[PDB]
Amino acid sequence: PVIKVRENEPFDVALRRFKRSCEKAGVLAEVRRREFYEKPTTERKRAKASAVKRHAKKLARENARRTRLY
Amino acid sequence: RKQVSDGVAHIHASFNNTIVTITDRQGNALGWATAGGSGFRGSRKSTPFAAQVAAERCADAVKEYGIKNLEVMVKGPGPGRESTIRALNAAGFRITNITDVTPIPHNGCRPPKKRRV
Amino acid sequence: MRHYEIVFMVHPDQSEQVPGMIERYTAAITGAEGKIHRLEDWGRRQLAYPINKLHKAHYVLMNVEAPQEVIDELETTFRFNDAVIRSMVMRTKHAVTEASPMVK
Amino acid sequence: LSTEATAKIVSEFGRDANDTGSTEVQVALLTAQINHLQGHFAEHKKDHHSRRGLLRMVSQRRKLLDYLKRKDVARYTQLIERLGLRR
Amino acid sequence: FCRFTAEGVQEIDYKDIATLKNYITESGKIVPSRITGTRAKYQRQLARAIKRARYLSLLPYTDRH
Amino acid sequence: AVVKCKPTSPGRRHVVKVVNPELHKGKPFAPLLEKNSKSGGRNNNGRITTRHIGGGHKQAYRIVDFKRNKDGIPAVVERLEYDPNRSANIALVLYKDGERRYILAPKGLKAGDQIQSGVDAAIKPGNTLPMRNIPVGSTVHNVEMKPGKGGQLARSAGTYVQIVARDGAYVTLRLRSGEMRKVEADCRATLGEVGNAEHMLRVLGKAGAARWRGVRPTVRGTAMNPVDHPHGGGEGRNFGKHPVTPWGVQTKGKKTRSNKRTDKFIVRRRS
RNA sequence: AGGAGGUGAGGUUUU
RNA sequence: GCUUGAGUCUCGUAGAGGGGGGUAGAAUUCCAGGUGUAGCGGUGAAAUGCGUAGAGAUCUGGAGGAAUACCGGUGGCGAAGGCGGCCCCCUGGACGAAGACUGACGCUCAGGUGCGAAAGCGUGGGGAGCAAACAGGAUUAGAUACCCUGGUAGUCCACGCCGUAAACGAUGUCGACUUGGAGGUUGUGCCCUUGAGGCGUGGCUUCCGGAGCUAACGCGUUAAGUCGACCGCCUGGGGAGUA
Ligand SMILES: [Mg+2]
Ligand SMILES: [Mg+2]
Ligand SMILES: [Mg+2]
Ligand SMILES: [Mg+2]
Ligand SMILES: [Mg+2]
Ligand SMILES: [Mg+2]
Ligand SMILES: [Mg+2]
Ligand SMILES: [Mg+2]
Ligand SMILES: [Mg+2]
Ligand SMILES: [Mg+2]
Ligand SMILES: [Mg+2]
Ligand SMILES: [Mg+2]
Ligand SMILES: [Mg+2]
Ligand SMILES: [Mg+2]
Ligand SMILES: [Mg+2]
Ligand SMILES: [Mg+2]
Ligand SMILES: [Mg+2]
Ligand SMILES: [Mg+2]
Ligand SMILES: [Mg+2]
Ligand SMILES: [Mg+2]
Ligand SMILES: [Mg+2]
Ligand SMILES: [Mg+2]
Ligand SMILES: [Mg+2]
Ligand SMILES: [Mg+2]
Ligand SMILES: [Mg+2]
Ligand SMILES: [Mg+2]
Ligand SMILES: [Mg+2]
Ligand SMILES: [Mg+2]
Ligand SMILES: [Mg+2]
Repeated sequence: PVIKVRENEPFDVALRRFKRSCEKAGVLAEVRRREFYEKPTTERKRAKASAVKRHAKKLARENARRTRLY
Repeated sequence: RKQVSDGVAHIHASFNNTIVTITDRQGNALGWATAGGSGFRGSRKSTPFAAQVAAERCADAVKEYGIKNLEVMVKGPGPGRESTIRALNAAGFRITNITDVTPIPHNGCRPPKKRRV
Repeated sequence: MRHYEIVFMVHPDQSEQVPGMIERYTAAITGAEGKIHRLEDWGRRQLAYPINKLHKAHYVLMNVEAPQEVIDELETTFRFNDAVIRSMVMRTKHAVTEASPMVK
Repeated sequence: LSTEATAKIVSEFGRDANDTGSTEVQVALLTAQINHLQGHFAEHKKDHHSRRGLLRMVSQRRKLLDYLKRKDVARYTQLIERLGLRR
Repeated sequence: FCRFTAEGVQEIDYKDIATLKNYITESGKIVPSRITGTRAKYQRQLARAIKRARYLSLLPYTDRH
Repeated sequence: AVVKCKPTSPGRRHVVKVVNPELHKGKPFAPLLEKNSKSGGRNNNGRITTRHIGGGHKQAYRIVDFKRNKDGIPAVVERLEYDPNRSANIALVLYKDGERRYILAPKGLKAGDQIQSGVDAAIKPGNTLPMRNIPVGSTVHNVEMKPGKGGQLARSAGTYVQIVARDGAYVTLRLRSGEMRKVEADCRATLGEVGNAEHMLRVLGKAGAARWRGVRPTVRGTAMNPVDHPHGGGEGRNFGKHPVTPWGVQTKGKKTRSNKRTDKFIVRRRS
């Protein structure tokens, strides 16, 4: 993420662009993952749990719009 | 005592400390500072305020070299990642480049086990 | 026979012997009764990442209909030669003679 | 197996060189494949994933030979004599 | 919103840097198919060609070097 | 090739042999044969200098070309033979002109293979050429410390030396003991490892197989008397002193190297 | 409403 | 005697399928050096530990081991176990449209044979990181644990041995039938493809649910529904999968 400032470019804009580029690249997530060791056992369980939670939440959000509460 | 204008600021941050090193472009370090050495110790050195105080102290230590334009190379997931750069900018330096050099291996070596707190 | 594609890099300082390398390789292929369907020299171009403390190298691409043994022999020759930095060979399903998208 | 080799085996063992489904043709093809893989399994001794296919071919050839022996012994004897088999 | 399906291409060549730079990012990584709308059949070939290009130094691995 | 024997009698239960069917079951080359008489550890003064040496079996010295100075002329291997004078085996090699010689047998060598010496030779096992043309990272044997003197390094049954670096006129090596050394780049070195790499798996099973090679029994110091050895003395078993060789020098960890003209060549000591 | 980054007495028994 | 089961061949498809041999990069570690000084690291807080013998920080060069960040997705392959950088050689299997051929050659299987996660054993190497055992520092009434500092066997390679797992879909194999809806992946047949479009036909796979079944949970065209063939297993909990 090589961020180079331009002529007459402010500092806050450059800092925010650098932060956004780092967040899009996703290095904090990688370093937090590599701080500990995740077993293949755990990785598969976490991935499956996240996928099923995502599918269930999207289905609930889509199907909860057909009934009112007021 | 040597005069160099184009400088580099290496930042080594972590969850417990933050070290700032002012050097030249060839790697020869000119000055350094750390939050743990800058008064704060224990849980007070993990705050970004300690990181900015260390950055200010490092700037005051390297001011003798006469550095005007500075680039920044940050490495480490720490809260001081922004505070150090803000302090460097407020210290009158000119930030000409910002880069992240955080090492992320390609699944090379096994990391240490997980903590069961 | 079996279609192969070979792309190999060479040092910029040894860019005056690329024709000799090509002549020797095609002579060996013709002696082995192979066929050449495409031959290009991309030139002394820049690299993406430095290799052995340099930034420019000259690339050569060649599509061959050579048999199996001569491909391994050419691999050994490339490995022994210090002028060539690296080489990649790939078994292609069908020979192609359309110009490379970078010869332009 | 090579298409040319399969065509040669079909021409040698079949009648019209196009049936390519007779018991003798199938047994000859399986035997040729087994004999070609003999040299492959004499070096790669840790290739059970491909040795299972060889075992399947052996079982298929044994079943075909049993069917041929039960139907027409005269053809079975000639086939085993030509292929060099023992049973 | 795929593009190779519309183009009706059969294979992918690692020498098309002009289009590999679009599918790779500034950091040098390959973007997922969910951002570009790409089909998996062509995404696998794209990754296989990008790896060979990185080996041949046509494309970089990261922005560090 | 490694075969265990049957326990038909006490003395074969733990015997393991290395049987090589590719050797020559015949007689060696008489023009290359010569006499080699045993001494028994005694020098010109007749006193024992190296202990545990004496007896054994009568042997003959098969001369072997350690220089490989027949540059340019190719040659063909004929047969492998067993050499009692060294752990490894020998290969008989006939040149195109008609000269026959004995060379050390590499790992990948058989009766009928072709070898070629000289600088112009190709990179295949058994070939000899100066290290200036040998690439980096290769494994060699019969390494020469000085050009033209003859191979001295990695002459055992299964040893090899890696070529790690080559700066100027010197080449950096990694020996079988893990030590690094600088050698003149003009020194020739045979390519590949050596043949009998399974020689270390052999065991003897009895004192007879050890005395057949000329190794006399070894007596420990504790069983001796204080006059004979410093460890002697004691009503029972007593070793209340630091281990020491019979001539006063300590052996457990004490260095015995006092050479200063080769420290320039030595880069890193073995660990 | 979607995606990404963390995140809890540090321990403290029996009836 | 027959082709509808099964099987064979011509043409292609995708796949971390298996074995062997090479190569590339990121990163950790160590070594030799250059700049430079009082701390580094770690915890809830500390300490042991590493440091003025110049550490930690930053740059260059080199040494060697292991695994291949993104892509990567309840995505793919394999009988299961299980398989992820790239290239070469050998090889197994599955599927798809057209065709050609044998004419039940079919299913299951006691015993038997083979494969068989990780850990463990022997022989010979290698050993970067992590880490049982082990030592120290902490917490605690005590802590032979949870935390931290180091670290051996091991983890890796080659040949063999053991043949055990929550080896799980807690669901034996093959076959025929019975309303559906959302997708994913991999092929093919057509229609102005008239730009990523519409229709139909196959294989595998994810989820929700109808009749029906079930003690209920739930299964539900990939059944735990409607039926046939074969094999294996259970007959109260402990003792014990032990003597
Ligand atoms: Mg830790
Ligand atoms: Mg004589
Ligand atoms: Mg003598
Ligand atoms: Mg002795
Ligand atoms: Mg002797
Ligand atoms: Mg002894
Ligand atoms: Mg006396
Ligand atoms: Mg004495
Ligand atoms: Mg007495
Ligand atoms: Mg006593
Ligand atoms: Mg005593
Ligand atoms: Mg009590
Ligand atoms: Mg594979
Ligand atoms: Mg295949
Ligand atoms: Mg059984
Ligand atoms: Mg194991
Ligand atoms: Mg072991
Ligand atoms: Mg520990
Ligand atoms: Mg303790
Ligand atoms: Mg069991
Ligand atoms: Mg499961
Ligand atoms: Mg069970
Ligand atoms: Mg069965
Ligand atoms: Mg069924
Ligand atoms: Mg499957
Ligand atoms: Mg359901
Ligand atoms: Mg039931
Ligand atoms: Mg009972
Ligand atoms: Mg028992």
